[PDB]
Amino acid sequence: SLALRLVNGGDRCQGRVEVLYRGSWGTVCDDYWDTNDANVVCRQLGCGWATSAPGNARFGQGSGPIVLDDVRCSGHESYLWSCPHNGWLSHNCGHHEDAGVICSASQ
Repeated sequence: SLALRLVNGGDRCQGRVEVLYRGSWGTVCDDYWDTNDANVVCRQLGCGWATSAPGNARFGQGSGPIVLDDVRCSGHESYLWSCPHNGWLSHNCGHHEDAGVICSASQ
């Protein structure tokens, strides 16, 4: 029921990262967003390994809440929200900072 998808990306394996928290799809700030974070996302979606982790709303801007920020994944986590971060709904971003991924399974 805590879910994740990629949107405005062209296939399911690349897009803006969004997370279903408490009935709402919300976004992820790009502040420490790297390919370790994007691997956790790609692995958790079954899209494999990450080819990049673009910041600056490269797949546009969400209009939900911003649900995660300062994500600092070791790389071995199952789910993005199990990584270290500043806690649910704690962020210092706007949606222009929304984080995205491209995965291997993207065409």
